[PDB]
Amino acid sequence: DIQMTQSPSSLSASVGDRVTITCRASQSVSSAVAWYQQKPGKAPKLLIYSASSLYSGVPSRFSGSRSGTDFTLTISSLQPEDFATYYCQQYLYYSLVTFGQGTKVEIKRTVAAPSVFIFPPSDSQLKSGTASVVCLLNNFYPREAKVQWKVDNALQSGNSQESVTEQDSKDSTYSLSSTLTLSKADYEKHKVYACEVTHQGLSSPVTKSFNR
Amino acid sequence: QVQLQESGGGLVQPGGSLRLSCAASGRTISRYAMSWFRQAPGKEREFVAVARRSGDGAFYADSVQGRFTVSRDDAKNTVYLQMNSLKPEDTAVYYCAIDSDTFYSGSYDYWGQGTQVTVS
Amino acid sequence: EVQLVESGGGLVQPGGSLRLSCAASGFNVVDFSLHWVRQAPGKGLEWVAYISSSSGSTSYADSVKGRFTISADTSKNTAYLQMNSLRAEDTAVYYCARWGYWPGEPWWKAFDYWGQGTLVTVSSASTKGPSVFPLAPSSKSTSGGTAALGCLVKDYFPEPVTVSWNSGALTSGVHTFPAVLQSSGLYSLSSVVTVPSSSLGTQTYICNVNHKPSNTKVDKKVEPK
Amino acid sequence: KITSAFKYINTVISCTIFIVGMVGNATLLRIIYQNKCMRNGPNALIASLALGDLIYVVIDLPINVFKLLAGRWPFDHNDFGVFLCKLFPFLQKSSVGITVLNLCALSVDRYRAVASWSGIPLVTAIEIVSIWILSFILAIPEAIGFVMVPFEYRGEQHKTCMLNATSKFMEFYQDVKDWWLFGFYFCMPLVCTAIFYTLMTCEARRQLADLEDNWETLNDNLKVIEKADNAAQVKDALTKMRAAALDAQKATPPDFRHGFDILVGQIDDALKLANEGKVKEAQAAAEQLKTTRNAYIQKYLERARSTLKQRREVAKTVFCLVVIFALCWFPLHLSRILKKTVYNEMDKNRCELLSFLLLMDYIGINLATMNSCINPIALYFVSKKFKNCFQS
Ligand SMILES: COC(c1ccccc1)(c1ccccc1)[C@H](Oc1nc(C)cc(C)n1)C(=O)O
Repeated sequence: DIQMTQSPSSLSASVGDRVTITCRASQSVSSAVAWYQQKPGKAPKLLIYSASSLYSGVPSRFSGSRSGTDFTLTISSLQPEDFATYYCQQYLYYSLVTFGQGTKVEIKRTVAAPSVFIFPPSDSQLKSGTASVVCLLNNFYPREAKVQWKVDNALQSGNSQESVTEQDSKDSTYSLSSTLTLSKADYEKHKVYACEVTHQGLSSPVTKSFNR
Repeated sequence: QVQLQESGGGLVQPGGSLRLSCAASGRTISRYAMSWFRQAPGKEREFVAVARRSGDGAFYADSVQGRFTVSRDDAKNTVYLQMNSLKPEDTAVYYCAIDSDTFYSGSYDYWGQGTQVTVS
Repeated sequence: EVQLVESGGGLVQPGGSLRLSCAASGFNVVDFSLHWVRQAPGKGLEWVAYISSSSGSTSYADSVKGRFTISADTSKNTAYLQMNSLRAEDTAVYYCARWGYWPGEPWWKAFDYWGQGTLVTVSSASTKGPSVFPLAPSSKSTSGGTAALGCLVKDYFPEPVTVSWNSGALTSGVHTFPAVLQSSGLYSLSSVVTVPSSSLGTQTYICNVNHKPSNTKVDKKVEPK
Repeated sequence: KITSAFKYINTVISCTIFIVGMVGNATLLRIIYQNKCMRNGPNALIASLALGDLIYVVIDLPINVFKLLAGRWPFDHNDFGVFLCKLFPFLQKSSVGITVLNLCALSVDRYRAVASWSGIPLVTAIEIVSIWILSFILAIPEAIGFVMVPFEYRGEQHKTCMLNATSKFMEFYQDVKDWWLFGFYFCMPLVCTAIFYTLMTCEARRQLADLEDNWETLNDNLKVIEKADNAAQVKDALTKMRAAALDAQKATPPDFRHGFDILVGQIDDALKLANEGKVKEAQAAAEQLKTTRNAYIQKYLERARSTLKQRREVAKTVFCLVVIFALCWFPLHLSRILKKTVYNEMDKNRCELLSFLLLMDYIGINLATMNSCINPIALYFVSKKFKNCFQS
């Protein structure tokens, strides 16, 4: 009950900008709403309470505002210490407490296309009986990208686990790798392996293939 | 089927300013992202600028950083580029395009007819 | 200042039981209530349970109702949470927060001091040594340019995984990935190095992964395909 | 042509204005500082506005009637005699400026006080003195540019004081001054006041639209819990009750706060009882709220409402004077601006239009002068508070 919705899921902003996050409730809760800041691998800390109030130990750039059922958090100057995950909570009573989904704030840069450097599986994997067709996209921004798996010039579903890293401190870019572990029985039937890639920075989809 | 006939610009002197425009009818931009790809002579269309939905920001490319600006109106489904302080290397044919997904992943099935905007 | 410390977490089999301990220091438990909030890996925060030290009232959410029991001792100044019949999805990081009583300002400050977090994982697989696989790029792919060497790791079960390229010698421009869920237990992860030069001097690529609980250090010598 | 009967009626109305306004302003400034209860900000402003008229009337009116019915200006050949023509316009302009600025200040503070919902202060005295100084500063122009000129009635070298501009600034002022007068002394007092009145009318509806809603939601939630079959309905209604109590406690200004805290605590106790599943205990706890509701909340709601009844009463008294002053000063400007742009330079309607405009202006003078003595009458008939003091 009393669900809280956070408007921007992700937000790109550079140093010295103004950022605003909006929370919306489903019931007439009073000013009993609070905000929290969390860096990865740490317990969140309090920022604002009573929907407009500074907690002792936070910079004055943080501000909050109440208007009816909607609530707004504003940072006038986005100093290099404001890149974390922000959370939004209502506490009308002890037992009934719900949280928002959270918002992630990151840097803003230019656009780089994913420079695919494909690599085939080693012979030892198929000797053991389970190879892994794996493709890589390196140094792209923004995060969104699409890869569709294709074997023997034909698309296929399953065994399509993928992971994405976090923004490196070198140039604030991402990277992704897709793995296609397969058994010897189907790998020996398969001959061609091509991974088709698409990015918003790449006009046309490019694929690179290796034979077996 | 999304026509995006882009009018504006065409020729300018060095250090000038222009304002291109592409608009869509029957396919609102209110739920889609606008992209601008410059076709250079002999090279495939290169990304220049992009505009997300309302309030989601507008990324750019290193070729037009600060030199350009892209803003759109959802009431008429129109979008503009304001190029300032142009250099002679900008002579090419610009294209407008609309993505085919709601999560901005990679969709660029549509492509622009192409309007030549030279300089110098 | 007010301090809350959580302890008593570890890996258990499905259907097992566990007990925690949130100790409070610097303040009396009978002046501030205690709550437990759970965070799944990569998910949002959710409420679990609550105990008032003075009144004794305890409350639970529908996610842990019937399998979680929360209590406290004032003389020990420590709260405890007991889980029974744990499930695989239940794995998460638990925190123990505090909240003041109604009449006056301390109620308006909500959660002001948190604990530190205790990680609970539920699994059935047994610890086993990791298996390494060379992941060199093809000769045709990126011939002369940056070549994406890789070292694929599979079939392994430590928490604090350490994977080093060139046995830790290769550090410039490396990309190591978080472990993926894989299947039938265990995890999977890989690391890739740009290394634009294709010199035979650096063609060694002795990628070493470690499994501390199993005392298994596995090195892979990739072949420059 | 207008007969000397105009001169005689002008004399009679001037005498009437004197004999009425002198007494009225005397009683008003006697009462304002006689009573220990009628001392406050608005009353200090009204007292200043009232005193601004005695020093106008008791000096301007006698010389005005004498000059109106005599040979010429009194004391034609005197060093201080020429000072009379300097003093004559200065005092009137200062009086009108004081009145307009005081009405604007009344509108400003009337809007300010309503927003801050729940004996002259320093701010009021500072504003009063600042307005008094600014009126004279702005009206000096009229006292610097009035001079006497020669004329030859019955062969004499007599003097009559007209507007014979000397310095270039004086010519610039004479070239355009009617528009500046119209804008300053008729537009801004009739624009800012309307805006501030609208702002008030809007907020007051809001600062009271909510309170009624909160009271209604408490009562209807009580009605829901009095017949709640299961604990789910009890929790659902108690959540609304708690939200309403927390919202209403903020509106309450610093006794009542302790009662609101007690109500919130009792709602929490009922909710805690309902959580365990004891429906009957929850219903009993909700029923226990009758003691708190009819002991602290009822008196708070009663006083708050009736307090806002009084706040508006003053506002109506303040805003009656703006309308009265506007209706008094409109006709003169009407005959001053229609003889400028559509003026009868050569229009054939001079047989009819010219006489009508002449009469309109020559009665607008008297109507504008009547504004220096009507304020006691309007206050007596509309304030209903100064009425008691006047009766006593
Ligand atoms: C017609 O003479 C008046 C005057 C003023 C000062 C000295 C001599 C004569 C006058 C005298 C008596 C009553 C009314 C007006 C008149 O006053 C006036 N006051 C305001 C606020 C606006 C306008 C347009 N007029 C004027 O300034 O000419």
